[PDB]
Amino acid sequence: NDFTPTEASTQTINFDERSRWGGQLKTIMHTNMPNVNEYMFSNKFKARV
Amino acid sequence: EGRNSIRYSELSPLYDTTKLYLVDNKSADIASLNYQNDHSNFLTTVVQNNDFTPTEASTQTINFDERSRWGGQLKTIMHTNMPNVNEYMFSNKFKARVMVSRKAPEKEDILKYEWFEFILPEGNFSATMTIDLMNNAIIDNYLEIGRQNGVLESDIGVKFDTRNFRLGWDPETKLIMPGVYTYEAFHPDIVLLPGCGVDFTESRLSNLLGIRKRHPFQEGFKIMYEDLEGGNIPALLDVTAYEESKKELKIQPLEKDSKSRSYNVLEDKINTAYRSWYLSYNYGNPEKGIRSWTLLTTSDVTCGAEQVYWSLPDMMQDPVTFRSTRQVNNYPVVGAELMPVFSKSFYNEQAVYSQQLTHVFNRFPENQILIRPPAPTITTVSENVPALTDHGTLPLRSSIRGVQRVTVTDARRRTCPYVYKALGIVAPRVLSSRT
Amino acid sequence: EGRNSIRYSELSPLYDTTKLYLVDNKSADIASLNYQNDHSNFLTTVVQNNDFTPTEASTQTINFDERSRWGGQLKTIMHTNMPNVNEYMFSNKFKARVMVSRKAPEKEDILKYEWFEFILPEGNFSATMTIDLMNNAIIDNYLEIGRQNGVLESDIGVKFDTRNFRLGWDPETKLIMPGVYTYEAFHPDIVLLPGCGVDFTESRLSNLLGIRKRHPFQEGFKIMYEDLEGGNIPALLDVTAYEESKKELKIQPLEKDSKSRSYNVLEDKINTAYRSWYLSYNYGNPEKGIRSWTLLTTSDVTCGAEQVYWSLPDMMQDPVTFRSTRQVNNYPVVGAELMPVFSKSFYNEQAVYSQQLTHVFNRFPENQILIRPPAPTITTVSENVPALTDHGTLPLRSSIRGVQRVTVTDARRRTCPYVYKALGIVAPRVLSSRT
Repeated sequence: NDFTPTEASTQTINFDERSRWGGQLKTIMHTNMPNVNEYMFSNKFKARV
Repeated sequence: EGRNSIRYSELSPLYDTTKLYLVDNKSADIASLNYQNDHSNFLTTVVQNNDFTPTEASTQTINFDERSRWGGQLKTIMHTNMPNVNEYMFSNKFKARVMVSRKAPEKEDILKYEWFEFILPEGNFSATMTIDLMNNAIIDNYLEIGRQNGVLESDIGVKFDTRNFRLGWDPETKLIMPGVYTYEAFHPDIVLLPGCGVDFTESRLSNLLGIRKRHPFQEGFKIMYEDLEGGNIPALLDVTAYEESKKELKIQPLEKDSKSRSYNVLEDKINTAYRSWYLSYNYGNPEKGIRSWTLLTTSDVTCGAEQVYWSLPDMMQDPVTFRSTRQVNNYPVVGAELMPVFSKSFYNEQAVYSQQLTHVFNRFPENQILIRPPAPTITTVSENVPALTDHGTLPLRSSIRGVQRVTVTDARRRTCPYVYKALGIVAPRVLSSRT
Repeated sequence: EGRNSIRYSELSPLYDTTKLYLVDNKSADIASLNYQNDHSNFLTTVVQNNDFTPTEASTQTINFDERSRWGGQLKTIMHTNMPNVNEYMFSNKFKARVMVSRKAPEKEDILKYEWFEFILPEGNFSATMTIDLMNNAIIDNYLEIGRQNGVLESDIGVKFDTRNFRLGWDPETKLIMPGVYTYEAFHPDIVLLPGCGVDFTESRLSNLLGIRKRHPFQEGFKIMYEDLEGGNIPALLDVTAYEESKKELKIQPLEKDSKSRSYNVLEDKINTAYRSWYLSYNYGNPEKGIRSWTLLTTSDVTCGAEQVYWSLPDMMQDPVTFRSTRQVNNYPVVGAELMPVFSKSFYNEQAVYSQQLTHVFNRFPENQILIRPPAPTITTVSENVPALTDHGTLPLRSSIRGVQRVTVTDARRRTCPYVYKALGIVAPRVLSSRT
């Protein structure tokens, strides 16, 4: 918060060459989707009558 | 040798020293880069080529040879135009408590009082004209409010003067024997009536008046009538009814000035109700008196010396303890200087006193307390002088972009609008190795 | 290389030179650190961060790399406001022995004498106004005591003048032929009567008067009537009763000034009892006379040049022979300078002499000895000029705390209350190795 995000976009973090680096990744995620919806194709079917 | 090259991107390399120029009035930069800024926060090109527009120059670089540590000697030219009195420096305002609404009961002449916070014009003035404007600022509010209510001309509340009201004070008569006060200027002074006062907090004109505090770092500055113990102005002698016994002694004071204007004489016939700062400072009790917490000094028409800070945050490395940022509020500092402001003095013969027309700065010519103050024989005025300054050598950045930001700030970290010239010259040299 | 790093406690290290600033008007320091001190003994932060309060900064450190010896070039800015006449510098007092109680016997008019130690007001004045105030200081005590007893106006005892009382002195008449003394100023002068004297010990106004000692380092300075052998002022000619024989010679002196005031003429008719310093210095016996132990010099309106001492006892190492201490009485000295005080001169045409009203500085206008002195054609006045000073390079301490003490002192090791600006800049560089 001395820098705006635009200004931050030009900045860099530099991991020392002469070494190969790796990163362990952890994630948190939380959803809200309903059972029946159009996105997942779960509100339609066909029938001959 | 070897670790001393200076390389532009397509031209012959130089070696071991050059110059860099930071001028502010190149046409191409006037047109494109600088449209919404001023001479104190500007943006210039370090490339002098005119094969390239400044936009194109912004992508170019000057490269000082790694394997060496470089430093730059900095010289500056600066010229200003600021007036003595202005709003930017808080030098055109002050506060005062005065009287309003002198009406009779329904004991004797109940009175109301309040503060008003006056303002005066803007310009570059001597230290005599300033006093006159400060008096007119009060007379105008008098004509605005107190004239239409029941306040009189003999009871105003505040005046600024230059006289010593104790010369000619035989200590058997206990009065002013010539029947008139001395028309000579010694040092400026405040005079007050009961229930009134002055406040120079968030102001600067106290330095012009030569009044200062013994502990400047506390809160602020306020003088009231109840702090001037010992500064009562003595009354005059009644010379008009004096020769009638001298042609067996008639020693009474005066009361009026031939215009039905009271002198605020007290129940006794030795002194008046007007108090004064100079008298209480010189003649009153030094322990239990205002001398214990105030101080007499010379008048400074410049209204205080103040410093400036230079910043070049794309060429120089940040000095110790400074953070890197991109806010104009706090860039890093590469040099400090004083405002190029100086007092100059002049002799004022005048050979003529008490000229009297109805001049606006002498509205009350008959009264010896409300008369226009006398002028000093030494006049003082502020002037701007161009400043040539060497700031020493600072470390440089290894790579230098073609477009640079130049900034000048005041103590409170605000850009000064009264800079209209700012030139910069930088001379790089090797300082050490990194091998 | 390697032994050239500059490390703050959490930020990128610099190398081989930086700057440090020592300003006195940062808001956070005004509020907290500096509440009971002034601009000459103040306390400031060397950290410019505003993530930290100054209290928090006091625990932080700047660390200059051990394995090297560092030194700092010091530059200073300073601006003052002190008046010419003041109590701080012992420039508003002097002593004089005068006469009181002229009563007849019960042989001729027994007389008493004593010392009084006068005082005069405070302000910044020219060298003419100062003389007038010094005269009024004596006239006031006259009106206080001697007027009510039997002392007359023709026998005061002391006066300060500027005239040469020997022009127009035909050595056949042995008197002043024009019947009047020359109204031109040459150099200031003391005039005395018997039994009276002046003492400028523990005072400074002797330098304003241009009178000095040939051996200044002894005890003090005292002039008495019995040391002015040869300075008797000649009497005037009686022109009033001169044309009665010239229309056979009438050459008598005058006795009165048309106001029943004796000239203190002696038994002979060639000279008076008033003595004078200038006459005894120029016309008397140079061996057995006051010229043997006094000296004539120019007037110095500044009342003497005096030096100041800077101290920074948390940044610099102590120079040789100085002890380490924490008393404001004697800190170590890092720089010496002169008070920024300068005389300025002006021309005074005036084209008008002997104006005569009953002006307070001319109470005795008819008498040619007690008349107001004439003014020089060259006026002189004191002024304050800001001082820019380089003090050289001094050794630094390896570790520097974030809060620093800044002190200015006079010769007698007292803080000057007439400093209202003090800026400091320090530029560290490597001087040697310790490896």
